[PDB]
Amino acid sequence: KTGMLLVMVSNIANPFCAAVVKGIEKTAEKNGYRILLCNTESDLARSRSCLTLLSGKMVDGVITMDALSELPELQNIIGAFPWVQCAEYDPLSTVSSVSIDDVAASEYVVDQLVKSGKKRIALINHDLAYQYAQHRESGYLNRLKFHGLDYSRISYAENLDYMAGKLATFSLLKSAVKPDAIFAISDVLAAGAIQALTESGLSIPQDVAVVGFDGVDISQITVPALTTVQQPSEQIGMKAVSLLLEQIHSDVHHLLPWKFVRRQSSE
Amino acid sequence: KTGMLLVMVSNIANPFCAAVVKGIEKTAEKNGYRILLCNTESDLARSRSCLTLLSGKMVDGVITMDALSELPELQNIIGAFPWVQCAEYDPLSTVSSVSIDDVAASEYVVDQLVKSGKKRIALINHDLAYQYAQHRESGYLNRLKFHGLDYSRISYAENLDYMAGKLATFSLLKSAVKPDAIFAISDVLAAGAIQALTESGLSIPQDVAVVGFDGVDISQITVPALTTVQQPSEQIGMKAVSLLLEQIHSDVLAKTVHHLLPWKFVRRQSSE
Ligand SMILES: [Cl-]
Repeated sequence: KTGMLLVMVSNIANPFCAAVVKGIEKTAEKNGYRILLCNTESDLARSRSCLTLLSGKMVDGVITMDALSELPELQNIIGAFPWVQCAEYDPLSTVSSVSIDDVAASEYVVDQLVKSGKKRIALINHDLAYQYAQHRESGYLNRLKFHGLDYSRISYAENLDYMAGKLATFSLLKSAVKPDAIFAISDVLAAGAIQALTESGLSIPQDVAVVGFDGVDISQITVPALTTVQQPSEQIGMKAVSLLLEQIHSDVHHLLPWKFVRRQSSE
Repeated sequence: KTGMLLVMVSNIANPFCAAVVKGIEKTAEKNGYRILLCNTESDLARSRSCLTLLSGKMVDGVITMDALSELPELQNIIGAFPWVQCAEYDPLSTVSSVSIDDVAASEYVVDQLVKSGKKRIALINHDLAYQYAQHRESGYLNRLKFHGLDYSRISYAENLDYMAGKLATFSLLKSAVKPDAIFAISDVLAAGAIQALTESGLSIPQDVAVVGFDGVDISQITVPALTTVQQPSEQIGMKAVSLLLEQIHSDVLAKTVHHLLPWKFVRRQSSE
């Protein structure tokens, strides 16, 4: 009845979010909706504020990209109002969602690194409030144990910006035992790694391979170009709206396929 | 008790917007406000729609980063509601604004390229509905004529992304006379110019210099690092809120003001 949807975004400065929002705006407008965004950064104080649009009767449905951490409380506020969780969701909950299989993806990256002769794979992680951070860290650890590797180092980036990945990398290079590959949970973090490696005069991938995650345009801009896990980000957004519309017209955790895109930073 | 403010964003995928939003949020949230965004992209139907929040009393004021020419189309909806324009500059407009001086920055860009010996400077422009894109184009064309340069050329990126930059660049290289320098209206487009230039085997700056605009992180990621016009992007958003708060505040009758914040030409390897 209002012709408006609310989108809670985790980080508008994350280019993954921007590509997912583009897909959401496309499907919403194809279906006669317009979209309002809240840059929540999974801060329930901002969420509580923007959700007054439900009770204010200003929107017909909600899509969230907020951290798993926040989802139980969001459920208390949102209740049965149309809702889809997008990229970030709770697989134990009854709320409809769409994402990829993060665990499968990070396991495949580690397997490819191992198959290529790398043994000392470090992870650059971000905020464990997010289930996708949790999953990618489990997939990583899963395959280190499997292949029987004994190096394991995870560096937690504070911000999702290149400088965070860069300093994470210098941090990893400080040890006696240095990685021979760095898997970053985002392409922005990985571009920062590539820059630290380069200023350190390490060849990529001959000294240290780098693999990122998401397949956003930065992965094509970096030298060397960045091997990454490409999400179908735009379609994630489109499918979130399609699932939402189904609740709006009434009265599943959907997984879309990812692709490993092999580039020079790993080959 | 906590209010909300509406931001009408010109392109949520433009890292300059994200930087202005960041400053908006910092100032707003110290003053008891949270922020709602609309990715309006100077689409009038989108703008009209998100502006029902003002009428509906869900937000206390609007900061717009849309094309300047949208202002008169919305004046009837906004009336006396608190209203501030970012990144467009018209001192005859009655809507208070905060931005840089685009004409002075772009002429300065051209003067620096000409000082360094460049004589065929091209422009990658994007969406001319924005007055800043018009001013950067005039500033570029007038300053070439001012230096008596014979070469002029402009190629228009359809989207704001690196591929659009790269395509604009291939188009400028496909010509009788090639540029010896490329000035882009955003660092995003310039990163694509650097990519096409490199894949074409041109040396930067030796064969073709590149200059961008805005001073966003991509400009520190490209190889060579990207000479650019650095905007104080966060300060633009914080100031926009400050101006919006004078309007909201009961004890001041706010007047029109058009703040110009300083830009800086930041020299990197892509031009030096
Ligand atoms: Cl950027």
